[PDB]
Amino acid sequence: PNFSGNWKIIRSENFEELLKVLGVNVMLRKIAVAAASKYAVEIKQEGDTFYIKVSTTVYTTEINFKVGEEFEEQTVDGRPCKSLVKWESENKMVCEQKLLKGEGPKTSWTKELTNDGELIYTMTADDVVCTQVFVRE
Repeated sequence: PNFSGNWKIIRSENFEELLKVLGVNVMLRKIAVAAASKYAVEIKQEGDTFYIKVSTTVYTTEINFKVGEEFEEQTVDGRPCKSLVKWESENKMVCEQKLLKGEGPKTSWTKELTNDGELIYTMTADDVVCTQVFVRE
């Protein structure tokens, strides 16, 4: 497959429940949900190498990685972590994360290209999975 493209969000589910696990107070959670409802994903994929830019109205971040090679990013709620992406099938990848300091919930994320042309992104913290769905722009 090829994940490359400009992706716009059409669904975002269980995001407040995720942020609750991470301690975020309710008012910041509501404002974060609103921000998540808007955001966009740009992917450039060359073989097993990915460049991913995620942006909302006032914030943007770039993620660079090669499948199977450890890299550093930040957890969903902002703490720096070591990450490692592996394929689970032709069109889906899974990222496991480990905190660089302290402890927290077990966090991870997945990205999947469906046969109907959707991009599905999930973020997990313990038992709580947030699911977001995108379509090409």
